[PDB]
Amino acid sequence: GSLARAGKVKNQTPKVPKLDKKKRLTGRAKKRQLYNRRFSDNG
Amino acid sequence: KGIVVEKVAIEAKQPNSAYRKCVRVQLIKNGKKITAFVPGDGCLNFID
Amino acid sequence: PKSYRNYSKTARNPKRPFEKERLDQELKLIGEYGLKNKREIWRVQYLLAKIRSAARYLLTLDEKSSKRIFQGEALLRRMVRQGLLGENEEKLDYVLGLTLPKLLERRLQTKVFKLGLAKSVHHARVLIRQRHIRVGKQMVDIPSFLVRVDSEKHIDFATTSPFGGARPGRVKRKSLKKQKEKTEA
Amino acid sequence: HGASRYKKSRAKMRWKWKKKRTRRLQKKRRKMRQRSR
RNA sequence: GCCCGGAUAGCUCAGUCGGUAGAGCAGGGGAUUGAAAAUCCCCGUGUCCUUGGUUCGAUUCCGAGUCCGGGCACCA
RNA sequence: UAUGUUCGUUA
RNA sequence: AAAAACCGUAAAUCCUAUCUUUUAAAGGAAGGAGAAGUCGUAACAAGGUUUCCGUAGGUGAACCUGCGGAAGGAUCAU
RNA sequence: CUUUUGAUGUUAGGGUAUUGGCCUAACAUGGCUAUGACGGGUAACGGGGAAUUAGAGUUCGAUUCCGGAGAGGGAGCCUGAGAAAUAGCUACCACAUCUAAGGAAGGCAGCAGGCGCGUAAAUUACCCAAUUCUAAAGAAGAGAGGUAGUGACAAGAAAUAACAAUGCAAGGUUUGUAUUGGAAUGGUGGGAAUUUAAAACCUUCCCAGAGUAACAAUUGGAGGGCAAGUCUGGUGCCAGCAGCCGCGGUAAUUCCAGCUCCAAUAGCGUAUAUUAAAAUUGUUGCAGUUAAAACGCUCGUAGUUGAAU
Repeated sequence: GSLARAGKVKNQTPKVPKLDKKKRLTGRAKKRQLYNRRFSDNG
Repeated sequence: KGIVVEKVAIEAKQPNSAYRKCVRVQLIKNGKKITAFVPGDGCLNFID
Repeated sequence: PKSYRNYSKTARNPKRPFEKERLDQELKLIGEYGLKNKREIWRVQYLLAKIRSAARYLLTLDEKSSKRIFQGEALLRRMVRQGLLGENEEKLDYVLGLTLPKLLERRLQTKVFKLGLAKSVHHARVLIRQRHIRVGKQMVDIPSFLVRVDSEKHIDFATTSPFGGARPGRVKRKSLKKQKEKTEA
Repeated sequence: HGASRYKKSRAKMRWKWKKKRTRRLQKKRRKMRQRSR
């Protein structure tokens, strides 16, 4: 008889939006930036 | 595929402490009574 | 009823999906050859596994066996046609030594980038996609077109590409300036 | 179950008495079945 | 079908030869604990089954109904 | 070689 | 050609029997699972009567006792 | 176990297209079986084959081809070279249609399509152009078959950019890196060639047609296994997560969110089954004093194995 609090934290979590950001890069071009970043700057 | 008969909170094991939300389902294929866990936070309210 | 034409899988998932030392090697290779996905390197190593399996089976057969001294030169001449083996490589023992980079160097995009035409392997990939490349009387828009030793000499720009002798520049760009010019004149 | 009955490594009921109790219960069940059938 | 008995909290039970209505459990707040059990404090909740009469006043004394339950039975 | 029981649950 | 009979092929229905599968049931009696019940203290230390086996009887319960075994014993030993 | 009721065989015959207990008459008592007969189960049509395979194996095969069987369940029969035929007939059983009530007619496990069932499966389309069959054989037919429709069952290729200049960083005037700003190109629409039985798709050609290339990639995770946060809020043994170990009572790296990151990618999860993993079914190749497991002991048939010459 204590199921009335089903999903309480979903209800009381504050809602925030996903903001604007920038379009993410996909495909071969996506692999470009993950590949190139790990030798040049670091050292 | 079954028909929901009732909703029941089931006690968790001893080391844990929770009230898992389950539904008693009568299967339409044979008529057996099973207990199905309802995954999700507010998903018990989503099923009448 | 059912169609009689075949179909096969050309890639095998690697198993053990989170080997760091495998993921790093495979990303190095992906980036340095500018290819779109690791499924592509999986296809290439599936191929290489097929060639290696055939070769390894042949080495168990003794020399001057008919099966070996038929399929060995069949495979060897096929390999030299693909160019993976040179004149300095002659036996069945060297097909076992082929590697993923020397298999990837025969892709169209790597060959064209090496020959010039494109200043980057990614530029070459996108250019073959935009169909500006010809392998001799026949234009290809397949970046993974494996080049044979009788094709690199006749890789060059396609005859319908704007860089190959077709329509020179942007039509709207070449029209707006001339309209402004006639209006001023 | 097998030859590793008893073996009280786990602090359980003594196997000899558990066997005795099961035998008593089997005797009662057999008598009940004889009475019914 | 007469002969008896009880109806008291949300459940279960006690009441100077009428005057006050009470314990346990359910029940919130507590006190204790790292937490929780157990324990201990205090809340709350009732025409004392329903009607009628007796009375200055009735849960109590009557009378009846209702439900549920303990003892009835005629000859040869 | 008299008797001498028990220690709630979790972490 | 109707129609009939007789051997045969023989559906189908009924009765009986057997088997297989599923299932009801007063009552009885197990097992498992419960976060925290009552009773004792059986085992692990020589666990306070060494433990255990087979067997038989007895007791609220764990269990106790007899006979014959084992050490997995608390003894590798005048 | 089989054997009255044909079981095994002999002899004679009947029957057949032919041999045969296939059936009949007489006769004899045979036939099979622990090398598993007779039974029971199969959510069992068999094979070619499929998945997984280092090698052995294990599991699957309703389904392209072959063989078998069936046309609601049985049985019977005509024609015919060929059928115990079923878009042939006869009857019963179960369903079920029309009826003027007397009587008629039925068989989608063919192609579509409908109900039901269920976790579970497409159009009541176009055509004989190809393949091939039947015919009185070019010319007609063919839901055979082909064509398209639906179609993230599987399978293959492959977009979601690429490039040049300055700021910034690393370094001895080389790489990465936000601004600009011009080229390239599909996706899209329109027309055409062509394709096609006709049409569609593909391919090719001409017009417009990409800057937030809004023509905007997702799925599932971030404690360990296992790649990736001791970041910020909320909840506070609740809600919830969690395959397993575990997390959650105020600092939650695990819940609910935001940001970031990781993984695979037009694909990514989940359930069940199955293979490897599993040398945890072991022939290769396990284990048996104490982890599970040497029969109390000996004899002994089958079986398995067996000196040298």
